[PDB]
Amino acid sequence: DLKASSLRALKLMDLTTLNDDDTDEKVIALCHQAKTPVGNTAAIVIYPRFIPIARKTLKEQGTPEIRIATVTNFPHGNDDIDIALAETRAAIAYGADEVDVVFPYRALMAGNEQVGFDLVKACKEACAAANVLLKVIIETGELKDEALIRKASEISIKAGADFIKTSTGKVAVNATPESARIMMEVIRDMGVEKTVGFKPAAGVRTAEDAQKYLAIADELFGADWADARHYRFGASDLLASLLKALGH
Repeated sequence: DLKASSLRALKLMDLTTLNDDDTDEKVIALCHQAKTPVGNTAAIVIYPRFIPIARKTLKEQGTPEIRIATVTNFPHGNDDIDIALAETRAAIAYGADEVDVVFPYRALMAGNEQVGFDLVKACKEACAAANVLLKVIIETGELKDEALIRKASEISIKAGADFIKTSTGKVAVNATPESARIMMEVIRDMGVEKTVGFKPAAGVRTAEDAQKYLAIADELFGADWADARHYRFGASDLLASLLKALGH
């Protein structure tokens, strides 16, 4: 089953490079990696400044259907909506297909439930007006407590998140199977599985990991639920493991 799981995970991957030393050449190489011998990843994830050259690279290699995702309010998740919205508008103008925005998780931990709602909603409004999907990163490894993880997921969903995403990859603790279960249970309990996807990020490293995460989705929503609109692997390291499991 591991081989079948690995191809499924590959076709759901948000193949990521988000490094301080990123260059145009590193992003072009990433676009080439996204076109694998066994099929294409769902998307790439890059800083907003690399969207235009990534678009041309994906087009010229014959994979314009690989989506371009990016990050905003990132990685800090500050509570300044004007800044988060301006970055989101810039990402749209660069050409993003998808924006992964960081939820203001420290403000929620400090007792501000409203700002996360208002921030997600403002960014969702800009994205939806551009036919851009909005993922919300809640930073589970900083929230830590299950109740806060549920609360942040719930606020994000009510404010219009198209995906909820565990982590930035820029803190020590990122996706865990337990954090994934909690957030997917929020999707389940709210009844929003048709409109809200799930994205574990930065914690999924091996083909075995990816199978475990997809098993949670299959168990909660049925094996047909986890398609590209409802599940992605945010990963900068996993692709080589999945290709190894597939004999490539």
